[PDB]
Amino acid sequence: GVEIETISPGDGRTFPKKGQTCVVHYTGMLQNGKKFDSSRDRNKPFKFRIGKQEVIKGFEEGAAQMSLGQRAKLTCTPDVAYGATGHPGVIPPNATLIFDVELLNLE
Repeated sequence: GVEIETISPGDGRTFPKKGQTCVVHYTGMLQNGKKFDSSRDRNKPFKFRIGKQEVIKGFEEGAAQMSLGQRAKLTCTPDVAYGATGHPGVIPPNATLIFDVELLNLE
């Protein structure tokens, strides 16, 4: 389950498609918890493509549901990111995930 809560500005029309490499300034957040990940810190804005299952399932569906210049607000369920396993030391099992996502892409 991906729930988009959009900070408006941008275009609203340029949607990501297959075979397109897109550029995202992400910033993670734990529900009732601190930060755990940020692309703003390294300033390397995480170039990745669509449809190769490189990212987790919750981040993948919210990427296509944005457009150029926009700023969404993800809410990833535990069963789509890590909630059974949990990433060791970084993500606990049965975790609900929040992401500050900006789509400033190409292609």
